[PDB]
Order: sequence, then C-alpha cells, then structure tokens
Amino acid sequence: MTRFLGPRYRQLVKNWIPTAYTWGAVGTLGLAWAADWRLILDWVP
Amino acid sequence: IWGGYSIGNPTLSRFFTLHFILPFIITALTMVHLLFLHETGSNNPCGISSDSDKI
Amino acid sequence: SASGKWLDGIRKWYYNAAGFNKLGLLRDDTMYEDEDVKEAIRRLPDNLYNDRMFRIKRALDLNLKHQILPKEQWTKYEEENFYLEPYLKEVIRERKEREEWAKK
Amino acid sequence: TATFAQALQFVPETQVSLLDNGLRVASEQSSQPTCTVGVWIDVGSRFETEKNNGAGYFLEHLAFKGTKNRPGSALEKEVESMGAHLNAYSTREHTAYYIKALSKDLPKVVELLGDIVQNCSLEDSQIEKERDVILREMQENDASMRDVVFDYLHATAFQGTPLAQTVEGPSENVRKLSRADLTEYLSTHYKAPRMVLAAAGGVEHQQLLDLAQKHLGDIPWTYAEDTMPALTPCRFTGSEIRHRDDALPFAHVAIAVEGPGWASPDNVALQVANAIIGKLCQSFQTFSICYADTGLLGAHFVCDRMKIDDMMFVLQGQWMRLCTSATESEVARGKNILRNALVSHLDGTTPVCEDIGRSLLTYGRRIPLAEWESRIAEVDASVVREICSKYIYDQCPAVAGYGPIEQLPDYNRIRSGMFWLRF
Amino acid sequence: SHTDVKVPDFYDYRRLEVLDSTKSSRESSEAR
Amino acid sequence: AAVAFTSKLYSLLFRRTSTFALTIVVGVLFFERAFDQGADAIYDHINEGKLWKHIK
Amino acid sequence: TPMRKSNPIMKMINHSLIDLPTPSNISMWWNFGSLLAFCLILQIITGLFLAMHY
Ligand SMILES: CCCCCCCCCCCCCCCCCC(=O)OC[C@H](COP(=O)([O-])OCC(O)COP(=O)([O-])OC[C@@H](COC(=O)CCCCCCCCCCCCCCCCC)OC(=O)CCCCCCCCCCCCCCCCC)OC(=O)CCCCCCCCCCCCCCCCC
Ligand SMILES: CCCCCCCCCCCCCCCCCC(=O)OC[C@H](COP(=O)([O-])OCC(O)COP(=O)([O-])OC[C@@H](COC(=O)CCCCCCCCCCCCCCCCC)OC(=O)CCCCCCCCCCCCCCCCC)OC(=O)CCCCCCCCCCCCCCCCC
Ligand SMILES: CCCCCCCCCCCCCCCCCC(=O)OC[C@H](COP(=O)([O-])OCC[N+](C)(C)C)OC(=O)CCCCCCCCCCCCCCCCC
Ligand SMILES: CCCCCCCC/C=C/CCCCCCCC(=O)OC[C@H](COP(=O)(O)OCCN)OC(=O)CCCCCCC/C=C/CCCCCCCC
Ligand code: HEM
Ligand code: HEM
Ligand SMILES: O=C1C(=C2CCC(c3ccc(Cl)cc3)CC2)C(O)=C(O)c2ccccc21
Repeated sequence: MTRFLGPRYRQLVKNWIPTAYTWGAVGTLGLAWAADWRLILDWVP
Repeated sequence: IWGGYSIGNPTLSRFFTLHFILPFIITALTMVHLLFLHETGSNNPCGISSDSDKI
Repeated sequence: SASGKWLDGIRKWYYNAAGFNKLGLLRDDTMYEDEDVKEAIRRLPDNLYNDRMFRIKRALDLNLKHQILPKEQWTKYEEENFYLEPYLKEVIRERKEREEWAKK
Repeated sequence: TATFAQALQFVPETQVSLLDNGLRVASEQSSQPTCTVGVWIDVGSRFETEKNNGAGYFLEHLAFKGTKNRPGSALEKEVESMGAHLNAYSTREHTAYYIKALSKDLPKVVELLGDIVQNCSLEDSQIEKERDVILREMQENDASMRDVVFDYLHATAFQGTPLAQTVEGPSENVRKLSRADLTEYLSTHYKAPRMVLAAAGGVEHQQLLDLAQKHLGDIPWTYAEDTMPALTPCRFTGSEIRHRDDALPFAHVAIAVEGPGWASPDNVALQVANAIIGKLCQSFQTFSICYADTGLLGAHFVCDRMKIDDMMFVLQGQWMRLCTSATESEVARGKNILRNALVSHLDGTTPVCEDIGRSLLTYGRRIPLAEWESRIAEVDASVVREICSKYIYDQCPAVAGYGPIEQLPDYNRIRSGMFWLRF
Repeated sequence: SHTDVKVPDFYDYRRLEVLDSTKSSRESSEAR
Repeated sequence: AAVAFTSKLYSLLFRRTSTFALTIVVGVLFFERAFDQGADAIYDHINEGKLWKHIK
Repeated sequence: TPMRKSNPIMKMINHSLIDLPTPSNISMWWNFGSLLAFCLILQIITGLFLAMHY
C-alpha cells in the first residue's frame, strides 16, 4: 500500500486501540464461557 | 463424526443424509452466483469493453 | 550507445507478437478500464473519442468473424500514437496529491 | 513586525463605571468622527407569563412614536435632522435601543436616549394603531420557514417552561392587551440595576459619565414588593414536533441537544467542533444558542423530500466521528476558522457597542480578544473528543420538521443514531 | 402565522423520576 | 448531586457497548451456576426417598 | 407495455434470459456454465429415482 504510512493514520489507530482490546476481552471470555474451557474458568472464584 | 469407535453403520447414514441435502444448497448458491453476474455482464476474449456491440 | 537500438529491437519483436495491430488497434485502446482510465477517457476531445469507439467496434466485429485485416492495414510500430497517456498521467498526479493530503 | 497574538495587545481597553442608582456605563474609545451609543436592558420574553406574553414586542412598536417632551413626530424629525439613525430589537432574553450619529452630537444623543426610556407617551390612539398593525402583520403568512422551525424547536425542547414561548406571542393576546398591562410591565422590569449604557467610537468616557448622571440618574432602583413575577425553572425534553404540508417545495429540519449556557468554559471547544462540521442538499448549518442556564446545540438543513434520510445519516455520522475519532489536523483548521470569525465580527462601531452591552449583561465583564485567544490555544483533539462526548454522545435530541417530511426518520430511528454499536 | 404554537401537555405520561426534582438534569438522565 | 445506584450503573458499565457486552457474559457465568444449584436442590427435595442416588 | 415487462417474476426472467445484453463475440468457452447447470439438474433427477431403491 505505502499510502497508510503517516501522521493521521497513527493518530486514528490510537483513537481505536481501547475499543479493540475491550472487544478482545469480550470474545475471549465468551469463547471460554461457551466451551466450558477449564484452562481459564478454573481461575474464576 | 464417526459416532463411535470406528467407521460403521452410524457413519453411512450421515453420508447419505448429507449427500441428499447438499445439491439443493448448490442450486441456491448458483442462483446467487448468476444474480451477481448479471449486475455487470459478461467479459469477452479481447478484454476490452463491449458496450458498443451488445446483442 | 548501441544499447538503445538493441532494446528497441526486442520491443518491436514483442509488439508484433502481441498482434492487436492485426485487428487495426492502437496500444492505448487495449487498456483495461479501471477508475483512472475511465476518468482519462472522460477528458478526451470529441474527435479522439469517436475514433476510439469506431476502432474498438471494428475489432469486435472482426473477432466475431474470426478474421483479421489485410496486412497492408496493420498498425505499424514506428508510426503509432499514444493518445491517452498524457491525460492518464494528469489523473494519477491528482489522485497522488489527494492521498498525500490525507496522511497529514 | 508583530504576531497575531501580539496585535491583540494593541486593542484598547473598555472603561466601566457606576452611577448611584446602579446603572453601569461602559465605553470603548476608537478616535473616529462617528459613534454608536445605546441602552441594553436585561429583559425579554422569558420573564413574561401567559397573561402578558407579547408585551415587549408591543412596547417596541411604539417606542419611537413620541414622548411628553417631544409629542408625536417631533422626536423623529429631530433624529432625522441630525442625519442620525435609530434602531431597536427584542429577544428571548434581552432588549436594546441604540443610535448611530456623529461624535459631535453626543450631548443630544444621550439626551434623546434618556427621554425615550423614561418618558414614552403611551397614548390610547397610538396603542390602537399599533394593535391593528400587529394583527395585520400576523394575519398573513409573513414568516420565513427558518423562523417557523426554530420557534417549533424552542416550543418542543422547553415545553412547560417560559423559554418555550415566542417573542411576539399569540394573536389572541395582542387583541386583548391594555395600557395597564404595558405600564405595569415597564414599572416592574425597567429598573436601573438591570440596564447598561454602552458607547463605541469617538466618545470620551468621562463626558459620557457626566451626561449619564444628568439624563439617566433619576431612573429608580428600588424593586418593590418583589413585584417581579414568579416563574417555572428550566427543563429540556427529548421530543419531536412534525407539521406536514406536501405542497411546499422543500423540507426544513432542525435537530438539537442541550447546551451548557453562557457561563461555562466548554463553549469554546464546542465552537471548534462546529467549525469542523460546517453534497446532498441545498442548504445546511450548525448552531449554538446560549441562555443563562441552558442552550441548544445542533443543526438545521433544507432538503428535497427524497433525500432527508441520507442527510440525517450523514449528520449523525459526523457527530459520532467527532465523539470517537477526532484528530489533530482538522482541529487545527477549526481553531483557525474560529480565530478568523472572532476578529472579523468586530468591525465598525455598531458591532463593538453591541458586544459591550451583551457582554456586560451575560458575563458581568468585557472579555478581551487576548483572553479568547488564550482559551482557543488550549483546545486539542483530546479536548474535542472529551467535550463532544460530554454533550452529544448517547443523548435524547429535540427535533422539528416542516414541509414534505414523510421521509424524516422515526424518532426511535433518530435516537438510535446517537450511539455506535462498535464502540 | 406560526407564532400561536404550543405543545399540548403530557403530564399523565411522564416519569416521576424527573417530577421529584432535587437532582441536576443530566444525572437524572443517567439514572433513567 | 445525588449519586444514585442506577446512574453509577449507567456511567460505569452500560454507557459503552463493549463493556455492556462484557458485563453480560460475566453475569451469565454466575447466573448459570446459581440457578442450576437452586433448581437441583428443589427437585431433590420434592421427592426425597425415591431417587437411586441416595438409595445407593 | 408487453406482458414480457408487466410483472416482477416475468420481468426478472426477461432481464435474465430474453433482453439481457450479451457480448457479440464470446466463443465456445462460454457454453460450459449452462452445461454445468444441465448436469446439476440431471444429477438431481437420477438421484431422486435411485434414492427410492437404495
Ligand atoms: C430462525 C427463526 C426465524 C423466524 C423467527 C420469527 C420472528 C422474527 C422476528 C424478528 C425479525 C428481525 C429482523 C432483523 C432486524 C435487523 C435490524 C437491522 O439490521 O438493523 C440495522 C441497524 C440500523 O442502523 P443503520 O441505520 O443501518 O446504521 C448503520 C450504521 O453503520 C450503524 O453502525 P454501528 O456501528 O452502530 O453498527 C454496525 C455494527 C454493529 O455491530 C457491532 O459492531 C457488534 C455488535 C455486537 C457483537 C456481535 C459480534 C458478532 C461477530 C460474529 C460472530 C463471532 C462471535 C465471537 C465468537 C468467535 C468464534 C470464532 O454491525 C455491523 O457492522 C454488522 C455486522 C456485525 C458483526 C460483525 C461480524 C460480521 C460477519 C458475520 C458472520 C460471521 C461468521 C463467522 C463467525 C466466526 C466463525 C464461527 O444497524 C445495523 O447495522 C445493525 C447491525 C445488526 C447486526 C446483526 C448481526 C447478526 C449476526 C451475528 C453472527 C452470526 C453468525 C455466528 C456464527 C457462529 C459463531 C458465533
Ligand atoms: C467408439 C467411440 C466413438 C466416438 C465418436 C465421437 C465423435 C465426435 C464428433 C464430434 C463432432 C463435433 C462437431 C462440432 C461442430 C461445432 C461447430 C462450431 O461452431 O465449432 C466451433 C468450435 C471452435 O470455437 P471457437 O469459437 O473458434 O473458439 C475456440 C477457440 O477460442 C479458438 O481459438 P483459436 O482460433 O486460436 O484456435 C485455433 C486452433 C488452435 O490450434 C492449436 O492450439 C494448435 C493445435 C496443433 C495440433 C497439431 C497436431 C497434434 C500435435 C502434434 C505435435 C507434434 C508431436 C511430436 C511428437 C514427437 C515425439 C518424439 O484450434 C482449432 O482450430 C481447433 C479445431 C479442432 C477442434 C477439435 C475438437 C475435438 C473434440 C473431441 C471430442 C472427443 C470426445 C468424443 C466422445 C468419445 C466417447 C468415447 O470448433 C470448431 O470450430 C471446430 C468444429 C469441428 C470439430 C470436429 C471434432 C471432431 C472430433 C472427432 C473425435 C473422434 C475420436 C474420438 C476418440 C475418443 C477416445 C475415448
Ligand atoms: C461458536 C460457538 C461458541 C460461540 C460463543 C459466543 C460467545 C460470545 C457471546 C456473547 C453474548 C452477549 C453479547 C451481547 C451483545 C450486545 C450488543 C448489543 O447491541 O446490545 C444492545 C442491544 C440493543 O439494546 P438497546 O437498544 O436497548 O440499547 C443499547 C444501547 N447501549 C449499548 C448504549 C446500552 O441489545 C440487544 O437487543 C442485544 C441482544 C443480544 C442477544 C444475544 C443472545 C445470546 C446469543 C449468544 C449466546 C449463546 C451461544 C451458544 C453457544 C453454544 C456452543 C455449543
Ligand atoms: C382434450 C384433449 C386435449 C386438448 C388440448 C387443447 C389445447 C392444445 C394446445 C393449445 C396451446 C395454446 C395455443 C393458443 C394460446 C393462446 C394464448 C393467447 O391468446 O394469449 C396471448 C397473449 C399474449 O400476451 P400479450 O403479449 O400481452 O398479447 C398482446 C398482443 N398484442 O396472452 C398471454 O399473455 C398468454 C396467455 C396464455 C394462455 C394459455 C391458455 C392455455 C390453455 C390450455 C388448456 C389445456 C386443456 C387440457 C385438457 C386436458 C383434458 C382434461
Ligand atoms: C455448479 C457450479 C457452477 C455453475 C452451475 C456455474 C454457472 C455459471 C453460468 C451459467 C455462467 C454464465 C456464463 C458462462 O457460462 O460462462 C457462469 C459464469 C461464471 N462463472 Fe460460474 N458456475 C459454476 C461454478 C463456477 C466456478 C467453480 C467458478 C470459478 C472458480 C465460476 C466462476 C464464474 C465466472 C467468473 C463467471 C463469469 C465469467 C465471465 O462471464 O467472463 N463458476 N457460471
Ligand atoms: C451435484 C449433484 C450430485 C452428484 C455430483 C452426485 C454424485 C454421485 C456419485 C459419484 C455417486 C456414486 C456413483 C457410483 O457409485 O457409481 C452417487 C451415488 C448416489 N447418489 Fe448422487 N450425486 C448428486 C446428486 C444426488 C441427489 C440430489 C440425490 C438424491 C437422493 C442422489 C442420490 C444418490 C444415491 C441414492 C446414490 C447411491 C446409488 C448408487 O451408488 O448408484 N445424488 N452420487
Ligand atoms: O447460459 C447463460 C446463462 C443462463 C441461461 C439459462 C440457464 C438455465 C438453466 C436451467 C434452467 Cl431450468 C433454465 C435456464 C442458466 C444459464 C446466463 O444467465 C448468462 O448470463 C450467460 C451469459 C453468457 C453466455 C451464456 C449465459
């Protein structure tokens, strides 16, 4: 591409990072809850 | 997928149910395929636009 | 230096092998119409536009009839006209400028 | 050579003083042969009850029609023989009377200006003539569609509160208002500590103050019996008003949320946001309308009837964009647009005089351009993100529409556009 | 013309959560 | 003024859609277990003496 | 209008394979899609019959 190297794109990515890792948390916990994945669920009190 | 410890009677009925149902999914997806095609029209051997000589 | 004559030699060979000249077509006729090419075609003056359209229809008719022009009428490598290149270069410059604005 | 900000230091100061009755006198001297002088009054439609809604507009119609000292057209003839101009206006929240004149005429100007606000001759004949004129002026559809939709917006947003009501008032009232009502209105609201005497141009401050004591110092200041009317506190409602008429050429639409008011700092940042936003349709604008404790923050547009939905989509999408994804590069542009606007507005004496008056009523003080520049310089993309989120994101709007508005989206569809599911 | 406009009263339908007014507006919004 | 419960709940959890979704998965994890245990208790209690788990 | 264009089902058929604009110059290599469809139909029919004895 080579187009998307520059200041605006860096700023724009920083704007969306938090939402990204929050959706990541949602997906991970959901997968674990759905497949009764003991590797993660054994650590939940 | 076997339904048991090995290939056996429970697997053959699965093969047969799936072989029965798939062709019709193929039919539906063929209709979608042509729907997509008719929005643009057919390419041709020369690779240049044919809108001056459509029949 | 000689290297120019040598490169032009292979280029002429490749041109005759391609064979769009047998159909009476110029090189700039044979481009695929992406976005930039369509915008360059929009910018042509009327005479060039009409000449292009007829040339293309004629090639299509010949292809329909599995035939080619007489050898006397083939497009020759040494007297061809790249009529579309200038307009295309301007279109591409404009798009590049806009991209470059978009990253600041 | 200077910098912009350094040029802002050369702008002269605004001097302010008080009389004994609490009237404040304010001036900016600019060494010119021409001047503007006015009185600004802290009264408007949001202090009227449904019994006398429309009184101030009535009073404005016969303000310049005669005083005891100058019966009838004598006042008009004396203004016109100086070559001066005389104007007035009335708002949801303020009132103003001013004069444009030569600097040579300041003693007469102030004199006339004091004669007008204390000694209008409310004669029955003139009252009835104004009554007929206002009724005639209301009978036919003499209103622009823009005014119609903005009045509708105030009515739906501030329903059950005094700000919903219009400046002109209903026709039922103008055919029924009496001289007693007019004189009671004046006696109750036109008190010295609510008034400002403002001047700009070739005016010296101490001369203006002497003339003010001579011609305005007898205005009373004792509010009596707390005769001032009791009224309902502020509230904003998310709601819609729809007036359908498929014969009008084009659809008019206005949509706001609630703004913070005059006093808050946040206004600056919001303005920047506005400048960033402002094709589909013919005409489009963004706006902020401030009051003492509340306001409207939104947009207005005109469309062909088949392109209302797309336009609403585009507008709400830009809002969500600013709340979630703003960047520095655009913010810089908006700040520059705002700088240019502020400095462009204050050209000539009239706007400057007007700014002095409005400022002393709303802020208690003149805010110099240097302070505005310092406030503008602090905004950045993070501030814009924060404050836009603080006032726009997931809020219930007020909507008004007039025209062929079948395609104006349903209220639930509009409310769901105030938030993103991917955030 | 238009100036005679007035929305009719909705008292019957509105929530008590705003009628019990001893709390800033936007905080109420949040509760609802 | 009045920090009230549902307002804190809106502002902390429900205002942002990702966090709303996360709240939902976390609630279902614990609801499932509590609800199962209660139901099994009731069931077992309705017909004590007749289930082979205890006769065993 | 002709009935060819009076009705959604008919007008879709018409836009599909009566008044569709096709290139004049396409060759035999473009016949194999219709043959594919034919083959699918043949397979479904012969299969439904076999099914009743297997
Ligand atoms: C069966 C019985 C039938 C009969 C019943 C009878 C009764 C029926 C009555 C009821 C009838 C209802 C009719 C429908 C009403 C629809 C209304 C509507 O469309 O409103 C438009 C509504 C109005 O807004 P608008 O005015 O159009 O404005 C548009 C703006 O852009 C607005 O912008 P915005 O940002 O606000 O919203 C945009 C965004 C808002 O949404 C979001 O951002 C997220 C929303 C919540 C999270 C959902 C995430 C789902 C992700 C996919 C599944 C994986 C989950 C995790 C597990 C991973 C496993 C590996 O949504 C989208 O962009 C759409 C896609 C969102 C999902 C992304 C994934 C797309 C691919 C899906 C297929 C994936 C298959 C492979 C999966 C992996 C391998 C197994 O706006 C929408 O765009 C609504 C979006 C609705 C999306 C629904 C998605 C459902 C499908 C989920 C996945 C299914 C496959 C799962 C496979 C197994 C793995 C789990
Ligand atoms: C016991 C079983 C009995 C079975 C009996 C079977 C009987 C079958 C009868 C079939 C009759 C078909 C009639 C169709 C009429 C259609 C008319 C039409 O419009 O056509 C347009 C169509 C052409 O379409 P187009 O629009 O021009 O577009 C095509 C291209 O785009 C155009 O591009 P281009 O112009 O650039 O191309 C020019 C050139 C391109 O030329 C080249 O690329 C160069 C070729 C050079 C070849 C040189 C010789 C070989 C290589 C030697 C090299 C040296 C080796 C050195 C070794 C050194 C070792 C040390 O290509 C041609 O001109 C090709 C023409 C010939 C086509 C042949 C088709 C064969 C079909 C076979 C069917 C087999 C299955 C039958 C059923 C079996 C059941 C068990 O076809 C024609 O124009 C020709 C029509 C006449 C074809 C007759 C075929 C007869 C086949 C009989 C087979 C019998 C034996 C079966 C054995 C089975 C064994 C299991
Ligand atoms: C592949 C198999 C395993 C898959 C496991 C899946 C893991 C992830 C599960 C996530 C569940 C919760 C997602 C909530 C998302 C809400 C988004 C939204 O728009 O909400 C607001 C919307 C609209 O709300 P609203 O309009 O009132 O207001 C929303 C406004 N905000 C966000 C500001 C508050 O609410 C909905 O209507 C959402 C309904 C969601 C229904 C989901 C049903 C459960 C389906 C998944 C569970 C079952 C899996 C079974 C697997 C079996 C495997 C063997
Ligand atoms: C008893 C033994 C069996 C006897 C069988 C007898 C029938 C034999 C086969 C006859 C086939 C039909 C031929 C005549 C078709 C006439 C169609 C017609 O008139 O409609 C044309 C006209 C065209 O439309 P436009 O383009 O808009 O016209 C505008 C012109 N400017 O109308 C249409 O759109 C077509 C309408 C089609 C109607 C077809 C009716 C078919 C009737 C079949 C009956 C079969 C009975 C079998 C009985 C078996 C024993 C119980
Ligand atoms: C059951 C399988 C399929 C059926 C029934 C089918 C059917 C068709 C038909 C009828 C056409 C009309 C034009 C023509 O005949 O050339 C077509 C075009 C086309 N098919 Fe399919 N097809 C199938 C599989 C595929 C596959 C496997 C591919 C590619 C990997 C494909 C790609 C295309 C493309 C690109 C075109 C249009 C190309 C052009 O017009 O130049 N199809 N198909
Ligand atoms: C794309 C469509 C289809 C394909 C490619 C296909 C392919 C095949 C093939 C290769 C065989 C084995 C041939 C042999 O053993 O000699 C077979 C068998 C069979 N198919 Fe089809 N088939 C299709 C559609 C269908 C459909 C729709 C049915 C509906 C019931 C069906 C029913 C059967 C049956 C019952 C058999 C076993 C009979 C036998 O082996 O002769 N098929 N199929
Ligand atoms: O054969 C087709 C074709 C179609 C004709 C009708 C066929 C068909 C198949 C089965 C039935 Cl029951 C009816 C019609 C399907 C393919 C189609 O849509 C095109 O667009 C096309 C373009 C170029 C060359 C050939 C074709």
